[PDB]
Amino acid sequence: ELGTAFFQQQQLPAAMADTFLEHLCLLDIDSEPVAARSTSIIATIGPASRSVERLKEMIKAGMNIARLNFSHGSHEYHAESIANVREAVESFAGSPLSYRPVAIALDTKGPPGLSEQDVRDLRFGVEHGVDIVFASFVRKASDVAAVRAALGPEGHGIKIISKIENHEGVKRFDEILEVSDGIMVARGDLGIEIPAEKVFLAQKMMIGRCNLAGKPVVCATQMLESMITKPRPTRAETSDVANAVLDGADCIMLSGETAKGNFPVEAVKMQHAIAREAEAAVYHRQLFEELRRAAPLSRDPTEVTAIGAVEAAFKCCAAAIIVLTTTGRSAQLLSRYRPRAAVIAVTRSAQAARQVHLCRGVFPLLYREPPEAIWADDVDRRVQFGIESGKLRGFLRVGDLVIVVTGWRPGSGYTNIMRVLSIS
Amino acid sequence: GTAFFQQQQLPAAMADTFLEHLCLLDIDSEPVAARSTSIIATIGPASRSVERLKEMIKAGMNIARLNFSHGSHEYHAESIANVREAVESFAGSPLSYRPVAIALDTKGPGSGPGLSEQDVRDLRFGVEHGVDIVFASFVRKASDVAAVRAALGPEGHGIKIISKIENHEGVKRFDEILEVSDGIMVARGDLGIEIPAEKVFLAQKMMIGRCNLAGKPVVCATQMLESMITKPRPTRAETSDVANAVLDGADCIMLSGETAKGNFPVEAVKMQHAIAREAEAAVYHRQLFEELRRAAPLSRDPTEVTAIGAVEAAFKCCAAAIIVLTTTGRSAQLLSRYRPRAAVIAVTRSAQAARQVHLCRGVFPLLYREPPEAIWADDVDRRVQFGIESGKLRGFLRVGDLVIVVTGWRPGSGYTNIMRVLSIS
Amino acid sequence: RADVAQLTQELGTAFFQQQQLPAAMADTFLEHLCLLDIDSEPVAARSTSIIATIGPASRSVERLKEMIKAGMNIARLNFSHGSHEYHAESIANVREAVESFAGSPLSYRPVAIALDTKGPGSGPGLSEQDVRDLRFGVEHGVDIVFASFVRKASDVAAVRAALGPEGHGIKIISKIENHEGVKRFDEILEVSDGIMVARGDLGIEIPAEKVFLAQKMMIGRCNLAGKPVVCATQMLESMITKPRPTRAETSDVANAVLDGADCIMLSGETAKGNFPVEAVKMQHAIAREAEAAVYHRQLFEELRRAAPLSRDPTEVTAIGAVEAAFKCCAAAIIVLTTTGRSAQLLSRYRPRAAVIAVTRSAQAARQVHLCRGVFPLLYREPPEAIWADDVDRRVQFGIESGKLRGFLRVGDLVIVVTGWRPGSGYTNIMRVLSIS
Amino acid sequence: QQQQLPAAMADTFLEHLCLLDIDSEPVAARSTSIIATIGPASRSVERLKEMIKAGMNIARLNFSHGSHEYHAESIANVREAVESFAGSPLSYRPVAIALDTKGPGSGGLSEQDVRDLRFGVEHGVDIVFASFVRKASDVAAVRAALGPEGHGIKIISKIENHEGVKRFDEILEVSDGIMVARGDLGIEIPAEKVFLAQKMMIGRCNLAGKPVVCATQMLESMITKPRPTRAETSDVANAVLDGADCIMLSGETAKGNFPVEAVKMQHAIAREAEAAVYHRQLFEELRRAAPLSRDPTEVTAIGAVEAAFKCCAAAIIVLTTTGRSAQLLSRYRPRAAVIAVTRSAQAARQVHLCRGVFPLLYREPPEAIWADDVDRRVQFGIESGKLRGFLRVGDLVIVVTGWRPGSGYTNIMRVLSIS
Ligand SMILES: O=C(O)CCNS(=O)(=O)c1cc2c(c(O)c1O)C(=O)c1ccccc1C2=O
Ligand SMILES: O=C(O)CCNS(=O)(=O)c1cc2c(c(O)c1O)C(=O)c1ccccc1C2=O
Ligand SMILES: O=C(O)CCNS(=O)(=O)c1cc2c(c(O)c1O)C(=O)c1ccccc1C2=O
Ligand SMILES: O=P(O)(O)OC[C@H]1O[C@](O)(COP(=O)(O)O)[C@@H](O)[C@@H]1O
Ligand SMILES: O=P(O)(O)OC[C@H]1O[C@](O)(COP(=O)(O)O)[C@@H](O)[C@@H]1O
Ligand SMILES: O=P(O)(O)OC[C@H]1O[C@](O)(COP(=O)(O)O)[C@@H](O)[C@@H]1O
Ligand SMILES: O=P(O)(O)OC[C@H]1O[C@](O)(COP(=O)(O)O)[C@@H](O)[C@@H]1O
Ligand SMILES: O=C([O-])C(=O)[O-]
Ligand SMILES: O=C([O-])C(=O)[O-]
Ligand SMILES: O=C([O-])C(=O)[O-]
Ligand SMILES: O=C([O-])C(=O)[O-]
Ligand SMILES: [K+]
Ligand SMILES: [K+]
Ligand SMILES: [K+]
Ligand SMILES: [K+]
Ligand SMILES: [Mg+2]
Ligand SMILES: [Mg+2]
Ligand SMILES: [Mg+2]
Ligand SMILES: [Mg+2]
Repeated sequence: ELGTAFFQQQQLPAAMADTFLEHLCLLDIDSEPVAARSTSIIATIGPASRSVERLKEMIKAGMNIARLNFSHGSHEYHAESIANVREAVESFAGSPLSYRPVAIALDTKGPPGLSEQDVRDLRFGVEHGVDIVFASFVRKASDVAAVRAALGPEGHGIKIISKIENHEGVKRFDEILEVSDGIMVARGDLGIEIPAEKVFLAQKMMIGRCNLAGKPVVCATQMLESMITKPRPTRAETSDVANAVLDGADCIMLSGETAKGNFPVEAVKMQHAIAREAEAAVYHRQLFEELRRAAPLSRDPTEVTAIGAVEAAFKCCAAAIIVLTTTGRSAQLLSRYRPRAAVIAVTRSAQAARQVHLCRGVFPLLYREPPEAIWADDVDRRVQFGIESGKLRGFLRVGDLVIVVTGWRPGSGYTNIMRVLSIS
Repeated sequence: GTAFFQQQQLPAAMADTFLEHLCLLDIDSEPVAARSTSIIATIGPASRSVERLKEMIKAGMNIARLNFSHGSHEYHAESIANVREAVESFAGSPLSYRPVAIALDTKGPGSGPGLSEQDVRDLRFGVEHGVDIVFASFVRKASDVAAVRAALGPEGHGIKIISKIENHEGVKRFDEILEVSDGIMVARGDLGIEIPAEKVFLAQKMMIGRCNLAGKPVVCATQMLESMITKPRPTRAETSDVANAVLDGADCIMLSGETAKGNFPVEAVKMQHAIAREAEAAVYHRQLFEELRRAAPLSRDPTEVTAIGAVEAAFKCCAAAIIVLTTTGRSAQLLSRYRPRAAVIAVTRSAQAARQVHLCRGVFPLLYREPPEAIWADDVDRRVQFGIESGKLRGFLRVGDLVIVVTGWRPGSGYTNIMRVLSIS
Repeated sequence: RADVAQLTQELGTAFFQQQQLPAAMADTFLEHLCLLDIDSEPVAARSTSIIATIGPASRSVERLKEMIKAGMNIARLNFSHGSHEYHAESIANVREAVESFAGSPLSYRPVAIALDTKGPGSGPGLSEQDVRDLRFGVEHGVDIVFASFVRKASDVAAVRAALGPEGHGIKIISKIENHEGVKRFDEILEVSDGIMVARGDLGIEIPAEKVFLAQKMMIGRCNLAGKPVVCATQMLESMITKPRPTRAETSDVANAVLDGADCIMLSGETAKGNFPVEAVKMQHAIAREAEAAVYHRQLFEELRRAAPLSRDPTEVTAIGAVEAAFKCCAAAIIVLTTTGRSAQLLSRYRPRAAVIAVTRSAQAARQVHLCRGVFPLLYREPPEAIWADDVDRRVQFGIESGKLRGFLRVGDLVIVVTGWRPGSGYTNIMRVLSIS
Repeated sequence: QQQQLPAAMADTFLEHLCLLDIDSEPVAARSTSIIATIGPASRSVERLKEMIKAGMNIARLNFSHGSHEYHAESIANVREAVESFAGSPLSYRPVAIALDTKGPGSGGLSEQDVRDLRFGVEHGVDIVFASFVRKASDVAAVRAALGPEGHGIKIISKIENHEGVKRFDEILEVSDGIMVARGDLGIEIPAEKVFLAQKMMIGRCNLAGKPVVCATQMLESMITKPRPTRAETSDVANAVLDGADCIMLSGETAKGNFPVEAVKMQHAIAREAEAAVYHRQLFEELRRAAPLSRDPTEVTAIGAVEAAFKCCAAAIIVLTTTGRSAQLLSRYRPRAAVIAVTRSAQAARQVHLCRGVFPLLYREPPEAIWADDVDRRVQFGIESGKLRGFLRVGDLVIVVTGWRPGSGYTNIMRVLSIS
């Protein structure tokens, strides 16, 4: 069977509670997290975190997305930081147990509309193959359309994460989210534009609306601020990280902590440690019930398969949901239901593998084998690749149950199958 | 379309509370889904003619009950032959053929402590004549079920045992009886004489709730449409009783004197069909599905895991049906236990499984008669297509509908593990 | 366990095994059903009123005394049959049987008198026979009118006009008997005092298999509105000739109570049947079992969630009193009322505690039988010089009568609902009292 | 539209979060008490007057620092600042005095703690924040050191290590309340686990109906900066959303450059966070988990809170001798302010430990007839309520009183229309 020890770990006694109050009362500091950390860490790359050797330590510590702030530096400076990130990432390609995709995100300087510097920085992003744009001071839907147009003929696959930094962006949130790939709660400017005591309301509202929409949301700025000069964070800082994860954030971010601080690697390690504890403390029973109740009926087979797979994973405490995805969409639709099971996304697209770090609980595996002539064999090889990588990484063991999500024919947009396998 | 959301009590289905769900029930909201609660009709002088049996099958009879408290082995053998003749008269059109189970209802222990010698002989008769189900009278403890199982011998291992709870001891030892039984019958006739009449509804509701929690079939029986033995229309209490048995969660409803000896056997079957269909649409699935999931324990069985995923998927897209391939009926039973609003169309080659799955609410059995294709994946597809073609002919499905298809990874029973979202073309 | 552990130690495990209390503590409706126990005996007084139709089999004073002791709370006179002279004699016999118990005020049981109209027939509105029967009702001091075939709001206005200026106090319960009445339900309920789900005609006017939907919908809407709802016709039909009912009949009575009906009715079962007293006894027995089986945890939660916010102090006091009664497993809620309204507002929240309504109005004492769980006590003493002392005497009358009738025991907690000044409409106080 | 009422009406917690509005202004009085540590930066009578106006409800004296003479002078300055507002009885704000012990250090009750606890009794302190409580016998030792004269002093056990967290239930059982002392807890257990201990202890205290304080580094950067970090405002808001009855300032008020601004910031955040509480789920869960009871004060409290929610009552006015009737109302977390009218100056100060309890110290002449005396204490609550902005003409209030004088007899709830 599973054993009594299994049910004492990852806050499983608190998970079985009948009320949110009882769930809190059952949280246990001795109940150790077992699942892989699912909230991605975005680290801003700057003077303190630029070297290839330092970047290798940040990747090992848990950095999933490298942020380049175009409010500072230059094209030449950021291109060198990007090259160093890619060199550090590819230094682990020799071993399957250490290689991890790392997304590259460009954060714009900001604005009467799209600034000349933003047009040129967005063009630099397309030319350097960036995965994501964190668009500063998005105030309305037309600001997103301008960023989308500036991404030109080659950059339509780049994700646009609109940064909400002022009163107008909060008030026009629904129209901005509708046309964006996701949102960043940019608390630095938000805390100066609106009263500081109201930022938590904007953060919780935007995270809840993004969770309802199934779109990624980033919590940002001053999460571990004191760690710019101190080796350990304050009590308010660790609670801020934990509460951003409990709020429903897909990603958490470090700015000055990694760009200029004295402890960049330790700041990444601290966010990794807290996120893992907070993810186990999520009250999935109410969260899943409310996400299902609020999500409308759907005739899209990817959406229908995703909810069935997440329900199946909860039923058997599945060690993972393995999904085949080319664009990342099938993995994103699983992630929106917040399964406790890790979502292992097997893809041939290097860009999709980097971009899916935006979605909580998605573990990308880039697959490079040549295509099989028999499509069903190519699918089976990718599914077994997900299982063998899962075994190698500690996600899975023989005897475990996994949920497998595929489609009936090749090409993006046909996901319609959920299977229960049993690991051999 | 807007019309879709006005039918089958869908406005009441979207309510946030059970009280508001009741307030939104609409007598003009017509039922669309096929009737999912099976009807058991007791065979007798009123329902023994082969031609009358054909009318009862068309009216909705799913299970024919043989009451061994009346008549000899020669009488029951003739009843079996007549039922089979009426059932097989429709086998020439495989897309519309309806299997009908045959249940043997034992005489019982009488004044004895356990299995009577007449019951031993009747049970052996049942095995020799290939009955599908045994309704075991006056089950008081787990050893009564073991005795019935032993009397069926090695040749009757596939026969379902439905324990009839008819007295105080059976109600008190319910948990141990349900554990070893395939299902239960709330036998209200004797129960209403053995315990105070005003307490029977508590025993009925409790046993139906516990069977629903266990995922095992439960039958509500006796005097449901009693006045229809002599009158063409039932009383207001009788229609209410049928509707409330379905709302309680009964998998099956039964007719005794109404079909065995009365003057309106076909009309009694038609009345139970009409009421059950209305009551099934009035079920508050939002609370029911939530509570069945919450109470059901975690499972490592792939059939169980696939079943809950398929039911969740069916609710998400308002699937017209869940088509499942099954050898023993188990994969269909595990879908049924989650009470989907979507019809569970079970395709099987086992004639016995097709008859027995009528015990599970919402399971529509289709008996597949074609010999196996050389390529197993093609044989599976042909059976799924047979489910689709039968569903289109019977009115379950139309082009454009979404259906959930439940299959397994290898031949043989026990390997269901796949759920697939399919658009009907 | 922790939510009931201290009270289980104080009241004992036997207390928590009775009146379906294990099923009452369940966290889901499914678990509540699984925990229903035929060995869990009902303890509370029967709260769903029984309406018995008075006719040839139940007319004599001696027979009526047996029916009052068996549990009849409302006597129905069907003006579709008999005559003015016949029904006046039945009414006099009912009053004689009722007043035979008036010698002991601390046990006297009021019985309401209801007139059921013949109806409009093939006409579009109020018939001439109904005008005469309604005038008879006012002249004979009837408490309630069961108005046949109500199809729209103007039908109830016509009944109200026919009762004249002297019948303003008479309750109008509109009978819903056809498709139009069901479709125009909301406008009818708005102007009526309550509703009767008259299933006999309803089962002929709409498909028989749809009556349960109309019954459950109308009971739910009346529960939401806080207005009385009666379930009627063929509930124990076979008992017209047999001494025991069918399994569908007991189920029907139990399910009408579980649906939320305030009253249940007997027609031919008491008017002409061989076993009128046994039919009343059977409805009494089933209703007590079914009331205990109600899942109060979900019901109370849903009644609060659906009921809008209120600035009426009687309404605010009523929900606070019902919440307080549930918190301590109160034996009873004693309320002082002039019109019955404060008791009706307590009843709408469906407390498990009996609502003992102390009133000086003989008519209000009879009419409150329409509201589930209201036990009327007619106070006959002249007013004390100091109003606060008069209030206290009335509360003590409720306590002493409660102890004498078996509702209250020493050590019990009772909730007492009173107002801040004399006259109807000023209830605003809730008190927790320990019985000594 | 105000006080996050659109988010309050939501059918799910997720929809409640989606409906939170930065333009929906808080209207209710700030419910979560602020504990400020008094030290070099906040000692003067003039500075203490500004801290009282900014919202300080409890003055903490940390006996790990200073001396008996130093802390006695701080206490005298607190009392002088508090009494400077006594000339207007309808607006006077009581302020509690809390002694935080040095602790056991090496190893039961230290000899320094015995002397400091004696000092506390002699100086009439209201509360003891007992450091490093790891078992029930630590609480008994503190209680014994307070002697027969300190029977009325509240003991709030500070949970600062692994043992205190593991033996939480036995500690809470014998304590008046708890302090989640995150400074030591954050080095005694892994820093990334403190939030689990905080949320668990707050939840268990809420279930028990006993006060819980969130403490340490809440607005840390404000020791040198005029504005806090984004993590610090979030931390204050989340402690209130977690269910904390009190929030605390240590170095921020004891030695920092912006003590008054730190108090103002905690006041501003707490008020916003209290309106963002999802009362629909919270009341339902507290009401479901609170055990059945035959105690009339407990029965009246749930009836009164239910009644207040039904009519959107502006306040629940309660008469209390010890603070207990107000504490039992507070445990159900009403949105309505609990205005507690008491003659006990000590109970008025101590009741700041319970969220949403606004103490009014009654100093009007006694009425000859007890029923009239009760009525004038109720009218005093109404007049103070109107002057402070809690109540207006036309509002509905719930009034909670007892049937006889003396503590322990609360059994009446009344619905009253203002003016
Ligand atoms: O708004 C602010 O002032 C805070 C910005 N927070 S940050 O995005 O993490 C940030 C980014 C950067 C730096 C920071 O110290 C810093 O803190 C640099 O010194 C720097 C120097 C030269 C080239 C590039 C960088 C650079 O990219
Ligand atoms: O027709 C219907 O659907 C209603 C019948 N159900 S009843 O209202 O209870 C009912 C009422 C009555 C009778 C009934 O047999 C009867 O059954 C009488 O014989 C009778 C005889 C003489 C005077 C008066 C009555 C009299 O009032
Ligand atoms: O970090 C800790 O270990 C706790 C310190 N946080 S505190 O309790 O608020 C605190 C308290 C005090 C001081 C602080 O600077 C301080 O910060 C003093 O300078 C001081 C000087 C002279 C007499 C008394 C005090 C005095 O009481
Ligand atoms: O998430 P996406 O981008 O829609 O991709 C999902 C697709 O992946 C598959 O599972 C496998 O497709 P490929 O063989 O083309 O990679 C498809 O059946 C399904 O449509
Ligand atoms: O419900 P059961 O009895 O377990 O049968 C389900 C079985 O039916 C199938 O779908 C088809 O099997 P067969 O081809 O042997 O009929 C299997 O893959 C699966 O194991
Ligand atoms: O339920 P009703 O009709 O409003 O009557 C309640 C009234 O009864 C009382 O309790 C007593 O009033 P009386 O003294 O006039 O009988 C009033 O204080 C209260 O307003
Ligand atoms: O909250 P506590 O300490 O029990 O005090 C409540 C007490 O206060 C009162 O309302 C007023 O009593 P006093 O007149 O003695 O102040 C009592 O009736 C009640 O018992
Ligand atoms: O731009 C940002 O990241 C901010 O303002 O927090
Ligand atoms: O045997 C039966 O069916 C009964 O007693 O109801
Ligand atoms: O009128 C009635 O009572 C009926 O039709 O049921
Ligand atoms: O003593 C304290 O307050 C601490 O350690 O946080
Ligand atoms: K920027
Ligand atoms: K039999
Ligand atoms: K009539
Ligand atoms: K200290
Ligand atoms: Mg910014
Ligand atoms: Mg029998
Ligand atoms: Mg009629
Ligand atoms: Mg400490």
